[PDB]
Amino acid sequence: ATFWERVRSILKSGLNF
Amino acid sequence: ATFWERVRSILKSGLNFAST
Amino acid sequence: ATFWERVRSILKSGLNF
Amino acid sequence: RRRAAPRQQQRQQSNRALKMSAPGLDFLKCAFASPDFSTDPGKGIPDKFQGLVLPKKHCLTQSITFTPGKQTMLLVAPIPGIACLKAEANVGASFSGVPLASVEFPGFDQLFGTSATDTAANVTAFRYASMAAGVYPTSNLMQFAGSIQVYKIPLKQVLNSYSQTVATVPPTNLAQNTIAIDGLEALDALPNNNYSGSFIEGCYSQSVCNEPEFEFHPIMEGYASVPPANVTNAQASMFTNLTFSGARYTGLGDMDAIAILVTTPTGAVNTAVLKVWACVEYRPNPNSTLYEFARESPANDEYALAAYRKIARDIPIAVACKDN
Amino acid sequence: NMLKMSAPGLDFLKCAFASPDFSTDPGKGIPDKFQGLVLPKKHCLTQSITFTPGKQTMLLVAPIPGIACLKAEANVGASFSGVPLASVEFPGFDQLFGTSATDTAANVTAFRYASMAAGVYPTSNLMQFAGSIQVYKIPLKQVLNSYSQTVATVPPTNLAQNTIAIDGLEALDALPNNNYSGSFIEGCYSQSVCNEPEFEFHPIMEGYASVPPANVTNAQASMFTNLTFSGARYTGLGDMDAIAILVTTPTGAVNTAVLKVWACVEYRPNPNSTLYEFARESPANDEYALAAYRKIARDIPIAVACKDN
Amino acid sequence: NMLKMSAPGLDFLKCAFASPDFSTDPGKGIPDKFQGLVLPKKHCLTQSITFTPGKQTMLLVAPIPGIACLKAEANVGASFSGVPLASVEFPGFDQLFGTSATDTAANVTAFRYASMAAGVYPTSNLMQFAGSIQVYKIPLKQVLNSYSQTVATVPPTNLAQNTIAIDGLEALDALPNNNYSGSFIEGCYSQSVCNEPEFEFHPIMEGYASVPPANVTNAQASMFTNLTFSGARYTGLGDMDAIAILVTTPTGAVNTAVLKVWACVEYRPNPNSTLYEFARESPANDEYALAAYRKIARDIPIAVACKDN
Repeated sequence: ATFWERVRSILKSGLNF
Repeated sequence: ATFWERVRSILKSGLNFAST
Repeated sequence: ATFWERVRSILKSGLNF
Repeated sequence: RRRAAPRQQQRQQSNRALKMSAPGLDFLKCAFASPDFSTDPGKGIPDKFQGLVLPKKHCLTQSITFTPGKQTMLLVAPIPGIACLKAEANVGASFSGVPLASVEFPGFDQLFGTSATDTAANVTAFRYASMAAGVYPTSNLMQFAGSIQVYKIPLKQVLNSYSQTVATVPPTNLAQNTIAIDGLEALDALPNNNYSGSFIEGCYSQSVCNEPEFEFHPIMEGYASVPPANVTNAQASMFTNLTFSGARYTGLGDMDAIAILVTTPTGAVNTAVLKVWACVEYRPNPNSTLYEFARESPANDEYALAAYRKIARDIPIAVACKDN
Repeated sequence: NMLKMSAPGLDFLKCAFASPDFSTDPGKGIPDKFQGLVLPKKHCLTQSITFTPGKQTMLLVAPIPGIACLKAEANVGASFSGVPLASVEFPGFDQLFGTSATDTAANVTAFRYASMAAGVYPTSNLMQFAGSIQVYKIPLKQVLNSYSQTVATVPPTNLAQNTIAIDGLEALDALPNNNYSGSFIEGCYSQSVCNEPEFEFHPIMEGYASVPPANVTNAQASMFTNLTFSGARYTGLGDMDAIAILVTTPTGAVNTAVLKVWACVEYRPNPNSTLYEFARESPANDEYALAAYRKIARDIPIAVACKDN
Repeated sequence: NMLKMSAPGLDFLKCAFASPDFSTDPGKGIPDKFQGLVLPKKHCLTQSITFTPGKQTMLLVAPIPGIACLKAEANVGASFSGVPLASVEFPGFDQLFGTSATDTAANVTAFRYASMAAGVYPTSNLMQFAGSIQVYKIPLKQVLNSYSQTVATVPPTNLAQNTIAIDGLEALDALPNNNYSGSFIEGCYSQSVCNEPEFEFHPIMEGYASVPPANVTNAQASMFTNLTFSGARYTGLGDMDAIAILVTTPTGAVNTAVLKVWACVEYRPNPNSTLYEFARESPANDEYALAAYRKIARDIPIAVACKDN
C-alpha cells in the first residue's frame, strides 16, 4: 500500500535477469 | 569484408575475458 | 613499516565485493 | 464517531512514538519511500565514492492555499537549499514571463549563509540522493474543485552566450556569458507521461537520477536569481526566470524536476499541505560546525543501485496521497 | 542462458562500429546504467563532394549535435591556422534546434553521443583522380578561457572576461603516428568511440553562432582557428574524438566522391515538444556490451577503405 | 595469497598509496573503462625547504597540473585571509604547458589525476628543530561565480560578469579533528584519493595567471584568498582533495627539510606535439584494483611520519 510495501513487491518479484 | 564480420572476429576471438 | 606493507595487510584482511 | 469520517479522505501525514548492504537498502527506502520513514539521513549513496560526506535530509512541511481561477505551479527542482519554486497563471495562460519564486527548506542561512557571496563557506560540493514531494489536501469535500497533474521536466544548467553593446565613444560590443537553465518551456506542457487526478486526492511523486553516475557539483556563489542580476531572460536565452529572495541559486542537481500543476477553478476553496523530501550528500568544509557530523559515503552496493533502476522503471509517474 | 549480451547491447555494438552493414541502424540507444526517457536520432548526411584541385581539404568530423562536420581548405602543405572551419549541417537542423539559435533547447535540452562515423565514397574515374585520403583522430575538448578587454571609458576600464573555446585544434596541421594514409580511389571509413569512462549528458548551448562567440577575437579565445556555424549554431561538444579526414588533391586531379556521416545521438526530449512522443527509455545496463565496446574499439584500425565498411 | 588483480591494476595501487617504496613508480594509469591514448606523466618535486622562523607556512598540495603546491606564510596564529597562495611548480612546466598561458593546451588537451602525495623529510639536528607539522585535507572545487560590475559610461552601465573561482579556501584557517599533528622532526607523509565516482577528463584552461583571473577582485570572485601562478599558469583543478600541510616554526629554531611532491597524471596528447610518440593506452578496466583502491582509501590514516611511507 505504502510506497515502501509497493517498492518491495517490485524488488521482490525478481530483480535479477 | 563488412566491418561487422571484422568486429565479429574480434569478440569471437575471445572477449570472454572478464566483466563485473 | 613502509606504506606498501600496510596497504598489503588491508588487502589480506578481506574484500567481499 | 465525529471524525472517522472526512478524516481519512484527506490524508494523514505522520505518526510517531533481497541481498543488499544496509545502506544500500536505506538508499532505496529514502529514494522511493521517504514519507514512510522519519529516520536519520540514509547514509548516502551506495556508490563508488567513499569519502567524508554530510548526509543531510531536507524536509519542508508547508500549508498552501491555491487561488481560484488560476493554475499554480509547484516546481520541485533539485536546487540545494530551496524546496520548490512556485508560480501562478490564469487558467488558460502560459507561465512565460512569470517568475518562479523560491520556497526554501528550513535553515538555509546556517548551511549556505545569508548572501550567495558566502554560500560555499560551509559546504563546497553537493550530490542528490533523492527528491520527493506530496500534496495533502485539507479542503472539505463540499467546496474543493480542480485537478492535480504531475509530470517531470528534464531541466539542465547551461552557460549561454549573448552580445551586449556598451555605450562608449564608439559603442563597443562585449561577448558575454550567463548561466541559464534549459527546458523551462515545459511549464506549459502536459506530456503523455502525466498523472491527472481530482484535487481531493493530492499526489505523491519522486524523481530519480537522470545521469549514468552520481557526480559532485560545486556550490555556486553570487547567484540571486537564475538569469543573474542585470541579465534579461532574453539575454540568458531562457523561457522565464527563477527568483530566490532569502536564498540564492546554489546549483542544479542531477534529477528531473517534479512539476505539480494544481488548477483551482473559480469559486473553489482548494487548500493543502505540501511536503518535500530531499537527501543531499554534501562535502563538508573543515571550517564548518557540521563537519563533526560528517561520515563516509557508504560502500558501493551494485545490487542496491541495480534495484534502484528497476524499481524506478515500473514505478508510476505519480500516485495519490493514500499510496505514499 | 544466464548472462549473454542484451539485444540492445548487441545492437549498440552494430550501431557504434558497423553502421552501414545492416538494413537499418539497430541503434536502440546505449546499454548504460541510465534508464530515463530519451529520444535517439540517427543522423546521416549523404552528400556529393568534389575536392578542389591544388588544395588539402579538411573534413573535421566533430561531435557537435546538429552539424555533420566542419570543412576548410588550404594549399597543399599550408597551415590551417587563420583558416576557419565552416559547418556542414546534418539534414533537419531547423526542425530540431530551430531557426534562430535562441530556440535551440526547445525540443531537446541535453545530448550524449552513441556513434559517429564517416565515409568517403570516391566516384571519380580511374584515369581521372590523383591524391590521398588520410585519417587520424583529434581529442578536442571544450573550455572556458580567460582574456582581458580594455573598454574605452574615460579612465579605460579593463574587464576580466571569458569565452567558451575548444582545445587541441593545432592538430589540424598534424599527421600523428595513429593515422591512415591511402590512395584517394579507395575512400575511407572511420568511427569514433567515447573518450570518457561514462556517457554523461550535456546541456544544449544557445546563442553560439561560432565557437569563439561573436565579438571574441580568435586569440582572445586562445584557440588556433575558429568554427563558424552559419544558419545552424554551435550546440555543444560530445564526448568523442573528432575524426580528421584530410583529402589532399593535386592540380588537374578530379577527385569527386560521396561524403557520408553517421551519428546516433541520445537526446533528452523537452516535454513541450511534439517529438516527446517518439521518445523511448534508454536500454538497460549491459556490462558485457560495454566490455566488448571498449575491446573491439582497441583492436580495430584507425580507418579502413570504403570497401570494408 | 589471493590478489587476483590485473598487473596494471595492482601497479595503480602502488602508484596511488606507496609512491616512494619501489625502484620506479609502477606507473600505469587508472585501470578504468576509458582505454584511449594517454600520456602518463609521473611528476615529482624534490626540493630543499627552510621554514621561516616566526611564521606558519602553508603548503597546499592541490591537484593543479603543472604546479606541485601553493605556499604562503603568516605569523603564528594569524589567518591566511588576504594571503595569496603562490605556485611552487613541478619541474619542466614550460616544456609541457609552454611559456605563456596562451599556448598551454599545445601538447596536452585534457587531464585526470591518478595519484597525489607529499612528504617532508626533516634535516635539522636534535639541537635546532622546534615546531609542529599538521596535516588535514580540504575539498577544493572549481566554480563559475557571479558578480556585477559597473562600467563608467554616460549613465554608468552595470554588467553581469563571471569568474572561475575555487570553493573551500576558508578551511585554510581551521584545523579539523581529522588531522595529524606531530613534532617537526617527524615529517609527514600523506596522499589523497579521488574526489568522485569516476575519473573523468578535464580540459586544460588557458589565460589563467591567477585563480581569480587578472582584473577580478578577490571579493568579486567571492573567494577567501587568491592563488597566484607566476610564469606557470592555472591549468585546472583535478579531482583530488587538497592535502594541507602546516609547518609552525618558532623564532630561533632551524627547521630545514626536503619537500617531496608526487603526482601521476594521465594527459590526452595533442596529435600536434612531439610528445605524442610517448603516449600509450590506458589500462583496461580492473574492478578489483578499483575496489581495493577504495577500501585501502578508507582504512588509511590522514598522514604518517616519514618512517612509515
